[PDB]
Amino acid sequence: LLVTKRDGSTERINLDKIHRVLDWAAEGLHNVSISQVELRSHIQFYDGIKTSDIHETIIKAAADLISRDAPDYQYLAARLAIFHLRKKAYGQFEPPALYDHVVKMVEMGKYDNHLLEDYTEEEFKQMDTFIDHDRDMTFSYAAVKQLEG
Amino acid sequence: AYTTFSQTKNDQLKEPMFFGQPVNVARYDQQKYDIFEKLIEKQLSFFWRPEEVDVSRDRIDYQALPEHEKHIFISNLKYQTLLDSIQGRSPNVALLPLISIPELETWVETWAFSETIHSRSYTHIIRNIVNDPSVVFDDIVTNEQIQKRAEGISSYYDELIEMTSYWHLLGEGTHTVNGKTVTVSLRELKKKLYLCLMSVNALEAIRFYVSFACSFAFAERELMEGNAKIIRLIARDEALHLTGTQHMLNLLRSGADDPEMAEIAEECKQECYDLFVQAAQQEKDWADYLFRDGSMIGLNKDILCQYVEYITNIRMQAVGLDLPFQTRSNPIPWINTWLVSQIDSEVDTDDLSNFQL
Amino acid sequence: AYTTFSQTKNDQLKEPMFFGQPVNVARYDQQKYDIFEKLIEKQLSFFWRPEEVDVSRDRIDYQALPEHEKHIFISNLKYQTLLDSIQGRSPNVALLPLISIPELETWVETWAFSETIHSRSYTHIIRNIVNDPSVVFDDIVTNEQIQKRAEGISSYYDELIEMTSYWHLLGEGTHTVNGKTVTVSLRELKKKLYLCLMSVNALEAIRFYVSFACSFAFAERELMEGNAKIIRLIARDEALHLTGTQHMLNLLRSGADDPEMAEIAEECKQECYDLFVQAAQQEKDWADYLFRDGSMIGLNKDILCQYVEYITNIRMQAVGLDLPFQTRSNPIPWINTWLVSQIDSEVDTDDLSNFQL
Ligand SMILES: Nc1ncnc2c1ncn2[C@H]1C[C@H](O)[C@@H](COP(=O)(O)OP(=O)(O)O)O1
Ligand SMILES: [Mg+2]
Repeated sequence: LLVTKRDGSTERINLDKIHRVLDWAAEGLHNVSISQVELRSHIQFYDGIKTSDIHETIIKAAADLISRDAPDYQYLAARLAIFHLRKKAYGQFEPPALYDHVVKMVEMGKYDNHLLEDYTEEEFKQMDTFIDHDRDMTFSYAAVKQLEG
Repeated sequence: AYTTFSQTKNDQLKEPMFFGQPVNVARYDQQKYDIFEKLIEKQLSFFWRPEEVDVSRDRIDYQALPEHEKHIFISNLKYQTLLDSIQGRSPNVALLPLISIPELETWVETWAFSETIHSRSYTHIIRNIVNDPSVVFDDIVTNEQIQKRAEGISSYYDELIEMTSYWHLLGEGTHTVNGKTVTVSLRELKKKLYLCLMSVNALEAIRFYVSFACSFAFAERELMEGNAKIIRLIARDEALHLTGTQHMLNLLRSGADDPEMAEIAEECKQECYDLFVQAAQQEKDWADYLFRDGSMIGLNKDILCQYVEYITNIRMQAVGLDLPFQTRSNPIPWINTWLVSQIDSEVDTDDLSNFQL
Repeated sequence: AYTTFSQTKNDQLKEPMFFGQPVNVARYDQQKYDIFEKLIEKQLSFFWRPEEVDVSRDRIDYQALPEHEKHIFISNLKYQTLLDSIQGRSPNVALLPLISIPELETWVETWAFSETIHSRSYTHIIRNIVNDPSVVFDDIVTNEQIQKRAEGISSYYDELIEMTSYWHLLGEGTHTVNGKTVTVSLRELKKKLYLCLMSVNALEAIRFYVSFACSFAFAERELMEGNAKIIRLIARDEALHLTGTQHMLNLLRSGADDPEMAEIAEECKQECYDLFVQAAQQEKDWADYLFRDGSMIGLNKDILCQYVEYITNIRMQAVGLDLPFQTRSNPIPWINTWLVSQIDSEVDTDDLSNFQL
């Protein structure tokens, strides 16, 4: 069977790619289950299934496992959703430079053009040192969905 | 020597669980340990037959599985078939010549019988998912990954029978058999029983529950659902079984039944610990063989090995042994599903007037 | 030596019933003798529990009985309790270490298990008619007329077990055990097995049916009908049991299963005849104790003894033994109910004219 990657290409279905991601999002968390997320996903595989739809399903599954007995699913579902939202905007996990991004966004009319008028490339690169993108790993799932939504 | 009906009238309430006077009259109006009478009544109420479960839809599910998942399922089935094959005969052969109270003798015979229903249900599942059941059955005896643990498990059973036979034929003491010296120690016989019960406890409370994870992990994917119904019925019996061996081990270890037995329990505390630890490592290596060609949605080597460490700590603590693994949360919580089965309008202004704004 | 899981991969279809390789894998997709697989399925379908039977009206009926009819019933009950107490454990202890085909091993465990329900049902009946069941149970061991009969049945069981232990520990041949010479003959062990099965056949096909007459004779008078319901369920099981021992004995005797066994069967044919005749002779003596204080409507010492002679001829002929008693019609035919389940007006004058007076 074949899945459809984010970049359009296709490769043989490999569940280890899913174990890797979930093991990552559950690392450090207490009383979470990789097996639970995969099974509660009830992910229906078909030939050519998009790898993006696969990830959104395991996000919903991990998000609905938030309970009193297992509170840390709020961070498992958040880390999965941040990972999904990173790919949605950049095509990768690593965010670009603040300047390269603002230039592209101001050019698309999605940002205000005053950003380039008030801050220089030397200043933008100085604020990219202020940024700590690992603070995306301190959100709860409800926080990430309000960001995305 | 063992007698099927001892002539001496003994108060069955004062007899020990094992090695006392062989039971004569089977009465169920009183018990020394009522745990076994409750287990009989509960096992009798759980009575099921394999044919009463629809497993015909599982053939489609099985053939649709990937080839490495056919391997996972069919290997866990051969191992199950082997385990409950030993469990079919052995509790009767190894324990009946030693039991000295009626409520425990009947329980062991009810326990062993319920295992034969499990053996029959494995025949039911096999003939309903594969084309030639002979392929599955004939592989169980020759298969290396099973045979290694099969001969290890049966040894504790075989040795208890053998020592029991010498204890009946010759009696306690030092003897001579065809130029060779043979010493029959009742204390060593009590030791071989305790070690056997510990091995049986790990068989039914760890080894089988590791297998239950594989049977139910397919059911969590709505696959092999006829099997799962049968395995779920088995797990309900298998819960009663390990409880029996638990109460036996604890009654022996606490010295309630036999004061000498409490001493023997402490001399074996190291052997029993290594016995359980060996079982957990064997099931981990078994998991390494199950997923060697790939994993499935919800189950891999790591997940299953975590359950091995999880369930092992629980079982060993229940029999008073130190925990060999780190404290861990349940790595497959989904398995527990299967293992345990207009406004009052009136106003009072005077009451409101009692108020200063 | 006996092993709970034999290492050898053997064609279980070609093994003999007994003394072959101990069974390893319990499979039920094939049988050498399908009689035992059919016996298993039928015994599993007859599964009943004693508590599901209404016996509350039996307390009043029993206490209303005359003193001598209380004696008949409670004595026939104690004898039943003793017989199915032996039958609960003995087929497991005496036959399981010897069986070498799986369908027979599982049948013996199913057979023995169904006997444990009988033992539980006797406890159910006893505790529902008497005030202190301890009085009834404690008499079984001390009563002279019952304890005497226990030694006759258990001897064939005990002797087979002991010889079985020597054959497992030492093997066949001449040995020396603590200054004594001990010769272990497999032909003598096969001889001890056959004689034991003959005694069990006489127990289940003659001795118990003598008891069935007493339980049902009270029911024909609409008394103790809760007991009768249970005894009828037991008799339905007891029909399967004697069928099992019949097929074992006949397969052995014909040499079909073991050619050597056909020879041994003829050497015992006189022992087996005297074994059955003695059993019938013993039940007659038992009838004398039931009616020593008086008889009841429909049953006395003579009536029951005629049934002993009647039922003995049937069973002995079924196992290839000569008939010891005279041919007789069934003296209690009622027992078989319990053991098995506008004128047409037209006239034709022309046709009448075709007639000469
Ligand atoms: N061959 C495959 N089969 C099944 N799932 C896969 C897969 N490759 C990746 N995935 C999973 C892992 C991720 O949780 C999810 C998408 O993550 P990603 O790394 O952004 O996608 P991709 O690797 O397709 O670019 O899909
Ligand atoms: Mg990827």
